[PDB]
Amino acid sequence: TTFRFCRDCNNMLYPREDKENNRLLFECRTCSYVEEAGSPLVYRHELITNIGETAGVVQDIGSDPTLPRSDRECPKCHSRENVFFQSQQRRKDTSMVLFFVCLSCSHIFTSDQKNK
Amino acid sequence: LPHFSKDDYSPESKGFVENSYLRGLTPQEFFFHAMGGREGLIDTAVKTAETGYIQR
Amino acid sequence: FDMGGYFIINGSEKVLIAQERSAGNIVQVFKKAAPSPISHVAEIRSALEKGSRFISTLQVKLYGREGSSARTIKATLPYIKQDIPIVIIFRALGIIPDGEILEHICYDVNDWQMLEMLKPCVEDGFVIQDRETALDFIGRRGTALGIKKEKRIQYAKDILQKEFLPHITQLEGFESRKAFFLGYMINRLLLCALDRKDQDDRDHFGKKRLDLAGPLLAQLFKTLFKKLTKDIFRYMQRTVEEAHD
Amino acid sequence: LEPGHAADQEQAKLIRSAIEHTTLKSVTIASEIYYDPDPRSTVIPEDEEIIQLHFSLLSFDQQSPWLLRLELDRAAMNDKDLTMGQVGERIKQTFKNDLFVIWSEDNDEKLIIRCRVVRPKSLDAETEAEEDHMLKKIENTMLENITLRGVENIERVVMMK
Amino acid sequence: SLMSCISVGTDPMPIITFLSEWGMEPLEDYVPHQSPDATRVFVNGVWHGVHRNPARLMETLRTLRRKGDINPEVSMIRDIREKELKIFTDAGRVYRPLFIVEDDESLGHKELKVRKGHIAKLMATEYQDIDVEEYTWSSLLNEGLVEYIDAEEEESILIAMQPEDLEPAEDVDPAKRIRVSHHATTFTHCEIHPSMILGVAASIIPFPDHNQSPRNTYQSAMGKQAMGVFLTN
Amino acid sequence: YIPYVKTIPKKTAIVGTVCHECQVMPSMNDPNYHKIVEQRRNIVKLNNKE
Amino acid sequence: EVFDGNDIENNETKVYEESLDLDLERSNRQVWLVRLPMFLAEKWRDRNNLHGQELGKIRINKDGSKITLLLNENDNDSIPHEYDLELTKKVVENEYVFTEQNLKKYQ
Amino acid sequence: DPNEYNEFPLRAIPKEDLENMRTHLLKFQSKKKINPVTDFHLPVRLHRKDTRNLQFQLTRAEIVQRQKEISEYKKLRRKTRQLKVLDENAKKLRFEEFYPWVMEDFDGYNTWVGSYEAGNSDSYVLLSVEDDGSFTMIPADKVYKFTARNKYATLTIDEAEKRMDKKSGEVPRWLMKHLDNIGTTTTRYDRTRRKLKAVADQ
Ligand SMILES: [Zn+2]
Ligand SMILES: [Zn+2]
Repeated sequence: TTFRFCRDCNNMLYPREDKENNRLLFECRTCSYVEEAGSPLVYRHELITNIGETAGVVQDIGSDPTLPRSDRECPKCHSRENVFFQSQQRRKDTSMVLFFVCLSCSHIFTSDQKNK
Repeated sequence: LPHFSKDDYSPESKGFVENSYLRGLTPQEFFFHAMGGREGLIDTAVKTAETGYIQR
Repeated sequence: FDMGGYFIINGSEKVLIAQERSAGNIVQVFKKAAPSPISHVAEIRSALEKGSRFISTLQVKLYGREGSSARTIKATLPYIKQDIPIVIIFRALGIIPDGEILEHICYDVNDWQMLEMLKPCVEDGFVIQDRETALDFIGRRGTALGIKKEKRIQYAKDILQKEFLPHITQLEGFESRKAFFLGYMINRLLLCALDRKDQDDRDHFGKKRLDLAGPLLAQLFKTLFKKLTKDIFRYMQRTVEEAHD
Repeated sequence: LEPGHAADQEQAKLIRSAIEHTTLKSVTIASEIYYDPDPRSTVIPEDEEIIQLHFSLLSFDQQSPWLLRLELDRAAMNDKDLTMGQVGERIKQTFKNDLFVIWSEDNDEKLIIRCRVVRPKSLDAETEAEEDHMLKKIENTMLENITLRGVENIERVVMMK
Repeated sequence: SLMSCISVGTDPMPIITFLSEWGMEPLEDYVPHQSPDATRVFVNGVWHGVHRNPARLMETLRTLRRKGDINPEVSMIRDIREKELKIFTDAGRVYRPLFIVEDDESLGHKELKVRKGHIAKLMATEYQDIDVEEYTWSSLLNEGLVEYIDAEEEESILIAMQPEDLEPAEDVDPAKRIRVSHHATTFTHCEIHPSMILGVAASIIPFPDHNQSPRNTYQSAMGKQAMGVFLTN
Repeated sequence: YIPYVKTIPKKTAIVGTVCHECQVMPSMNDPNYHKIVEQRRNIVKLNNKE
Repeated sequence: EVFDGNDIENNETKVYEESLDLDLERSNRQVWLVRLPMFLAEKWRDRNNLHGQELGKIRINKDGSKITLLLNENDNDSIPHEYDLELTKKVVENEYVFTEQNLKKYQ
Repeated sequence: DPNEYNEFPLRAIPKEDLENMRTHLLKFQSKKKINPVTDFHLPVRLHRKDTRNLQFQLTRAEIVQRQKEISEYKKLRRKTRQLKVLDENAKKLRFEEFYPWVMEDFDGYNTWVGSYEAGNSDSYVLLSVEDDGSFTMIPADKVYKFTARNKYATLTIDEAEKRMDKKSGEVPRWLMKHLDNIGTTTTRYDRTRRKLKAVADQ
């Protein structure tokens, strides 16, 4: 969705249409600053979303002693050490798919075999 | 409990008492069984009161 | 073999049973049932362990349900009688730019979902664009009726300084900390609203506190000593006025 | 079920689908608001074929440049036997003739519904500000208060023997 | 419980000063957009600032608490996933002690810091009363062999039930209980003894683990109505 | 406009513009190092109250 | 030091014998904003000190990227004589230093 | 060590000039580089004044023009009360910071209001680079965060609150631009420049 903020007063820009060119601009509601749009998308509602599945991954995730260890193979470095966890979204509609984080390259993969 | 790893769904992790009373319960099984018994006791008390009111 | 731990009052041994209470200065997010205009509420029972011993509760409510076309966030402040928009509170705290407000709330440049849910707040608080107007807007809502037209700004400032998040500080010159903490509360509330975290468990023993004979006698003695000092002042006034020794 | 078809499962599913209340919210993934200079060409690569087909085979001069896009789930529309024609006609009859909608066929790799609000002969300058806001409002209403098929106050139905 | 205790609370200002001097950036100049990796530092529920290396900060804090520079009752929790470091000093928190587990690469596997020499000195001090240098529970706490843990800090630790089988890296008597090893090599603490979860009344029941829990509750209630010798005076 | 604002004039002058923000940290390879470590440990170890 | 506001009567000419405008003459002066530890600040911010004595020296590498402070031997061998200046912000914007003094009230 | 490095003397600031003077930090809060030497319209005044109604206050240029045109034209209590103990330091801070710093340029193009920051008021220390290669040390006193005021013609409390009432009466999207076309709700800078130009044209 790429929200854009004003360049002069750091306020929030809003979409507007210019009929002279029949184009889309983003203008600030208080300072009169305009900028041509880059994409035609201005709104998105994600009723079924996968954002937050891997939230919480940090450079020191492996330092957590509570995370379970696994022997699965990371298919980018051929390593056997990794820490896996379930989806972090608490909605009662998600699958039990596991997400594995490699302790050698910090890569994240999944155990899904249906859609991947 | 603070003895298993995060996101553990095994029976021993979610409260399956494998042992019997004759053998004896391991500490985790003991705690889970105590939780169940507490549920039963609370149900007993509340249901006693409500049933008394209903009967009256 | 006697172990003590009790008091002897009028010859009867008395033991003070520990009292369990919910811990303070912790933000807790709760979900509300369907028959209500509030879906999620983030509450903090601001408490200070030393100096005044009074408790002030701050609540941030997300009005509207999942089927509504506009869900805004409103915060209830002490002695205001009404819930003020978070954007207006931020402007009164000194952050007029909407970009800076969203920086204080959301810490990721790609969390467009949370920014989308935050759009209504800035839309609602669009009219107010400066600290003086925000301060007077908050002030006139207060239940004082002594401030006529010019002390409104100072009254709102004093409220936001001494009665808003007192556990952080009560001295002038710490608006940034208050703004950051408010943004943290709103961020947690928005996470719960987006269903990325579950509502805080009220039975968690880590959020509970056990008050022993120490704190109980401490607060009782605080009250009694306040009464004693009041009586001393009353005697001083009486002697000075009625011309007594 | 009727005594003459109690043992049948296909008719059981038919009646269950005829009584269960399903809304577009249950068979859509996301809704988007797009800007298109004219109602004859598109910027989305995918809908280029759909617009060409429907426009070629068959008013459109006064269609608004703001477009409302719904992305529908085939896995959601296969759990309950639904086809794009029924939902398209449902949308077209919720608002009789005050907005134009096109829908891709089931054979398409992705399922998308495109809608455009049609403006009247009179030109309103004050409504331009809330044009997108009106689009979001109609999106919410068409997501919540639309009864594709079924009876009101019916959450879910389960077939048992 | 038998080994449960309630903290009396201390002053947080020294901890605030320590955090400030050890690299806790003030909250007045924290810009999230230019540092989307900092860990937020909380003290008694107050967001005091952010830190860039929470690993080193927590290591130093834990070492100080273990050796006795910071009051052991102070609770410290590091939420790695949430990028938060919470320090609690207020009174009223319930905690209990636990053994400390360290790598101890000498044996190649994690083991309890407490050793048989320590136990020998403890027992010597116990029996000399009925004169070697005093060696008490405070001595253990100051030597960092045991650590007080509250419910909040318990959220971020892994506890081994017993050192007999869970600590060693890894026929069976048919009468013995079926115990799950859990095959975990990341233990940070060990229970002193599970039998300490019970209370005063529940510690009189013999073999309570062979009983139904409601019977244990009934016995706990009734044992307070049994005749004995309440006092010698 | 408003005819009175009640200002408070004062003598002020700009005497520099900040260009670099520096943090002073004791060198890890200094012979007098680790004295500050003891002092900082004492900052928390010592208790003022009686 | 209270005084009128707009002052449309031109009272400043006689009330104050000095210019009331901000003096923008020394603004073109490089300044370093340095954060010191508690032990060093407790002796560098003292008012009963700072008589103009030499507190030490600054050593900067010719190629840059490393700056150090070398204090003199006046510390009483109680604190390190060598420190590192970590540049938290190589480029700093919108930061200035201004003074504040009273004005002459006569003539 | 070799002489590859560069060393400069570090000297203390004489205390004879540090008395009766306080050195503070000024921090402009904006995303664009601000330089009062070139960007501002000299002269510039930095004083203390009430910030209430900081939209209809006479500009310095307007006051000068007003002076010119004026010259041309003329050519019982309760006797017993309780006072609450309050720390002297805090009381002095409140009295001194009651009127925040205001920095206004000549034409009103820039008008900044400062707020006191207590997080790191004293921890900082200033090092001034003398014009000889040496450095001079000065302690810091206070930190002030300056924010711009009335740059895009902010509305008033009455109008804003009257516009917030009533669900159905939603705020128009481009109201600021539409009203700016009407001429009402302008800034001090524009209001002063237009009138000064109307005088200059004659
Ligand atoms: Zn703008
Ligand atoms: Zn890998």
